[PDB]
Amino acid sequence: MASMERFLSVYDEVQAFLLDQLQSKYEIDPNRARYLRIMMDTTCLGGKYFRGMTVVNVAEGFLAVTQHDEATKERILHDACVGGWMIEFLQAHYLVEDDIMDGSVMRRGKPCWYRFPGVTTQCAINDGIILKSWTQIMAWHYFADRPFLKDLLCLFQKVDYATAVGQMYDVTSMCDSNKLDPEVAQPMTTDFAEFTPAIYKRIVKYKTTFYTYLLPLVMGLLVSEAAASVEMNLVERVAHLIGEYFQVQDDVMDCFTPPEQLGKVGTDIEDAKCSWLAVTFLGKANAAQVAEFKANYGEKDPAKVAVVKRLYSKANLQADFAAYEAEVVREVESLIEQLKVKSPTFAESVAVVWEKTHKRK
Amino acid sequence: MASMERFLSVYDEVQAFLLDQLQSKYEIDPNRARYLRIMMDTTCLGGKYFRGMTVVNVAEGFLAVTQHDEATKERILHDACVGGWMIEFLQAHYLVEDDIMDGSVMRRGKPCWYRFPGVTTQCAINDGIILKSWTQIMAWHYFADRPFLKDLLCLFQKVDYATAVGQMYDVTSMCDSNKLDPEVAQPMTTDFAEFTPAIYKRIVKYKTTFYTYLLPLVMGLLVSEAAASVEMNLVERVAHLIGEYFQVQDDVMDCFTPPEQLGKVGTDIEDAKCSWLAVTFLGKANAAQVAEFKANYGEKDPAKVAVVKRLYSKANLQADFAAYEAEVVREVESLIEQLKVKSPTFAESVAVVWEKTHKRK
Repeated sequence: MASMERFLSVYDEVQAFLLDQLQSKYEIDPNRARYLRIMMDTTCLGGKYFRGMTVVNVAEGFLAVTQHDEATKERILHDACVGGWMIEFLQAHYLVEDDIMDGSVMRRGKPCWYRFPGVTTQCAINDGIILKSWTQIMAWHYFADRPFLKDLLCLFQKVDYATAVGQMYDVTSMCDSNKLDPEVAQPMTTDFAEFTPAIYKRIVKYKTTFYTYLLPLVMGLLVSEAAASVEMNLVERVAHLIGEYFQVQDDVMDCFTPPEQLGKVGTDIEDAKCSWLAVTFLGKANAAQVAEFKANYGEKDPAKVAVVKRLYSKANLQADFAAYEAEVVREVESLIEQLKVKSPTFAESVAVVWEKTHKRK
Repeated sequence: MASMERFLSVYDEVQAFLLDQLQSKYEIDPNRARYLRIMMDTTCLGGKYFRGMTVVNVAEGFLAVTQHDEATKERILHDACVGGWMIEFLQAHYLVEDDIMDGSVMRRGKPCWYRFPGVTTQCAINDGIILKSWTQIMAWHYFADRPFLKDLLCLFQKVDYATAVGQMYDVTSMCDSNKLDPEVAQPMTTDFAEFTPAIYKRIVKYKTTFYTYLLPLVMGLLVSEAAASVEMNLVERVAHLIGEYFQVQDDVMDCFTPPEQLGKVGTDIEDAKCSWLAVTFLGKANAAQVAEFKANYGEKDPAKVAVVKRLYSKANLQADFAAYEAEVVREVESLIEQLKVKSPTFAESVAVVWEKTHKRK
């Protein structure tokens, strides 16, 4: 079967396993099982599955050049699909909780989960907790007998933690660090001195690149029993580089992509986020432009938001993005060439991951 | 050293390890490290530590009757303390998130963490996520070389999941199950048909007894390498029985203990909770009393709350609690006697756990 068709078929298996176990072992009633089935579908389905499919594609790459019985090929592909769904459910956890934390309105053209009438924040926070718990149930059940169980659970934990630390970096990025204090309401920065490329890169590395690129690539290696055959330092470097580019694209779209295509109204300017646009603007602005940015950034007022978008457009940030992109292309191609020394098959899988990232909306 | 003094000394070690690792590996700055140190202290410290100390006390029981080098005794006690803090941090996670979900105001005589001025819900949800992530960092770091690492992580996962499922049961306990639907705002039950002893027992079993009694008892066995020497079915039965009694006490206190001693204003009546008081009242009320309960339960109106408390007091629920308590005493003593067949030392540790539970405020 097609890779995507296999991946979706495994979702139905995993869902049935989880819901059946709730019935047979957790005394759940049919109505609460239905609620959790709808929660799972609403929070986990409807994206592109590019993180989960990366696991599948990495595993497929090794299958083509490794001797295995057919039953083993089937096992490895099934494991890759389960591992991919672990990552999709982890993402679902962070989207549910982040939408609540940020007071977001829409996601993927539908209301955020907590805004469903029969959900509310009281249930949704716990639903997000359940989503991540399900990732561990998946691993312990499907990978019980597997040699990679330990390495996989350890990796998953370290990526989850990095991601939570990254979320802290992200939601506090508009405060001055020396003013951060649980006892004192956090004021927005006035000098924007911490809107720098290095600080931006730190925020992005932790908040998205570990779970969006490092985890799928390494999980693909683990379920293929192929990790020792690659230079892990290169995998890390290329995952963090591609992941940063992915987030830069997302930052630009938040500001300039029509809500109909974005699936939501972007509010990064109102929210005073340390976006690639803001950092890059401050890296080329003159004094008057900096002063105007400061007078308008981080406020809900639509007229102030429009002033910021006008500053961005007059600053020709398309040129900086093209320069950024060209440099990422250079560096990603270089890392792919290095991966070929030990792992020509894995290097090609990374080249496919990059092409998919580069060529996306 | 005293058991409690050892336990508290290990907190300072674990905290230093976690914060140092954030600095050396996660690029954290001193101000965000300070924020997380204060978060850890505020959310994890200040209780009685009875869950974490159960691990220590179970381990101490086996040390007294098992041959070990001194360095091994020290290792086992240190492991018991780390394991106990895993449970305390897990509880801290659920209290942070539950206080947000429930819109709680106070906890332990201080504002709930999310209500600190420099925290807010946007940070607090993620802080609670970090708290549980720290439990896994603890285990993978301190128990890296240990034979019980796998069993311990597996147990912890299954207890965490059970607890999240229990929270779902708890916060939906005032809905009619057949009306539960993400698309429809959930109305409060009018017939209270699901306020039964069996349904109450299910809610309580999952929402608190796994992490409050099962996890500390079994973790004590695991770090002592003593689990195979007990009948696990009895451990489960006694953990769920003592844990239910613990929660019944908490339900009664929510209604009748002065806020100054409770550390908060209890709102179970306003929140329409399936409390032991409500279930037991409905198990002895006449028709007129049931009708009055229905007309007043689950509403913020202080006059309606006072009507419910008056119905409870006129129903002489002290007599039902004394009868409940007497029956728990019978059953707990019976299970302790059964535990003596294989595990006289562990049975005594359970007897101490029970005495502490029974004799508490």
